[PDB]
Amino acid sequence: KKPKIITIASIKGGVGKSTSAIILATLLSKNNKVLLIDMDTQASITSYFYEKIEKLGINFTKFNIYEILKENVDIDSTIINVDNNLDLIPSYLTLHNFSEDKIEHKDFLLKTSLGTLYYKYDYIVIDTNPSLDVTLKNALLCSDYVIIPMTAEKWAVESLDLFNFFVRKLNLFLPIFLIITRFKKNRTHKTLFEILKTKDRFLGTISEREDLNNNFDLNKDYIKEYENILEIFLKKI
Amino acid sequence: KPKIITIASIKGGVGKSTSAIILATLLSKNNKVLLIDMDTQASITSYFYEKIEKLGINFTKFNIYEILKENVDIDSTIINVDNNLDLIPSYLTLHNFSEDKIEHKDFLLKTSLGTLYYKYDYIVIDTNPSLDVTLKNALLCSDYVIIPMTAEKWAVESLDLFNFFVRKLNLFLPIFLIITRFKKNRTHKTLFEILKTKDRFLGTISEREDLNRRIAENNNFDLNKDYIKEYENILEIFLKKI
Ligand SMILES: Nc1ncnc2c1ncn2[C@@H]1O[C@H](COP(=O)(O)OP(=O)(O)NP(=O)(O)O)[C@@H](O)[C@H]1O
Ligand SMILES: Nc1ncnc2c1ncn2[C@@H]1O[C@H](COP(=O)(O)OP(=O)(O)NP(=O)(O)O)[C@@H](O)[C@H]1O
Ligand SMILES: [Li+]
Ligand SMILES: [Li+]
Repeated sequence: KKPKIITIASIKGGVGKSTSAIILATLLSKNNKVLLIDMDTQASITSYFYEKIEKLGINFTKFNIYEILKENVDIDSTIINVDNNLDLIPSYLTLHNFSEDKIEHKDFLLKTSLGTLYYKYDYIVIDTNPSLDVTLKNALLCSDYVIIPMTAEKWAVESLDLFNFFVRKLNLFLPIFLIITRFKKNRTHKTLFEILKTKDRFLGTISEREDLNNNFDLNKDYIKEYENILEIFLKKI
Repeated sequence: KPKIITIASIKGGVGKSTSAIILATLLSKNNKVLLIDMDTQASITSYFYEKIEKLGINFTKFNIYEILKENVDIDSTIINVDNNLDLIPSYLTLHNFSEDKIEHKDFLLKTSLGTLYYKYDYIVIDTNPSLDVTLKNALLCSDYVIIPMTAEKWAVESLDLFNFFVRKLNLFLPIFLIITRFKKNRTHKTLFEILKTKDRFLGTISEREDLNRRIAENNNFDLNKDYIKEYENILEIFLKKI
């Protein structure tokens, strides 16, 4: 009946933000039509699907998220059927210029463009830069929910507070959910789990697994962890 | 004067911080060196965090962001982390810098370094993988740029995009190139053949398991194994070219 738009965000890189975006989107696509938007200048998601993009002959140096934001192409012509029930808007390195571009109403470009999107998805999942920048603002201003992958490091609580402060400044009342990634059984992960596990939007934990880098998934032990996380998330919204 | 080197790249995970640490450490053998951690990831800061904690530094008040906000003086943020090596630490509040509205925002680090009493032979600045106002602050007071590159797709295009960004700054900074995480395969040969002809190419760093382990979490001292020799060759070629 309406698209549910989930931003995956984290101010620290290497916390499984992009990995969680791919796997949650893929799990959702089992019974839903899902759109991935790769708004990360690293373009991790895009290059995970690059072999598929190549076999289809997509010209993503012309049709990508940055050119949507610059209003040079329409969003309809950028969408790539990369997997079962899964579409992608690819990222491209020119996106690096977005932060310095001078544009009117720059914060609302993604929201405006999504208002001109003919195709209809059950879920839209947005990967973001590990930064509190105008790109994150574009994702947040059209989102319904946020999922933040966290690791049990020093400044983990402080980093979550800084993100909360950034969303407040946007005058937004977004449910913000928490995942603990790279989970190991030791004191450092117990302290963060003990803090996080009390919060109503804590979804669960992902264990550090070597087997989980552009190969298909086989529903192993780490996929089950994401499956439990997704089930809890769906019960809370 | 101090010679001021920015380490930059627009792809993350290319050994940017690792190269900043190891080059600053090598230089510190015969020089007084200042490391400035201007990366919101704070990789350099948390590589030295055990030393910082033993000294009891309150770097949530004295850090690179509070310098840029003109809330603390640069002299009081400096931490002696190793032999002949000083550090200005990064702290997570630096994330707000990109959204702060400030006059002459591009020149805050340059102005700040003009008020620095201490005198260094070399200053080495670690940066975010981003074409943002933070990167501009580093470039506008640097003498040289070192870019670590990997054999990824679009690496040439990414270098062309970086050079265009430096050019728009009305800057004529010598830009040097390192190929990092080098493995023996076709993809790395293609980039090597492209880069090795360029005039400020410095050489290559091989991907090594023991170098991952020493900085990954062990926060370990270096032992001058084969990858340290690779960095030593890169530094010597660099020093002969400036
Ligand atoms: N639970 C995990 N188990 C094993 N490896 C992991 C796990 N989470 C992340 N990684 C690895 O961590 C690295 C970083 O990927 P990832 O963290 O997903 O990027 P990111 O944090 O989202 N930053 P970005 O790529 O800009 O979106 C990759 O090598 C992943 O394979
Ligand atoms: N040559 C190498 N051999 C082995 N591991 C490496 C090598 N270069 C980098 N790494 C590892 O790659 C990871 C990230 O390296 P890093 O120096 O942070 O790149 P960077 O992302 O460009 N700099 P930064 O963003 O500030 O952390 C670390 O775990 C390093 O140990
Ligand atoms: Li398909
Ligand atoms: Li489809």
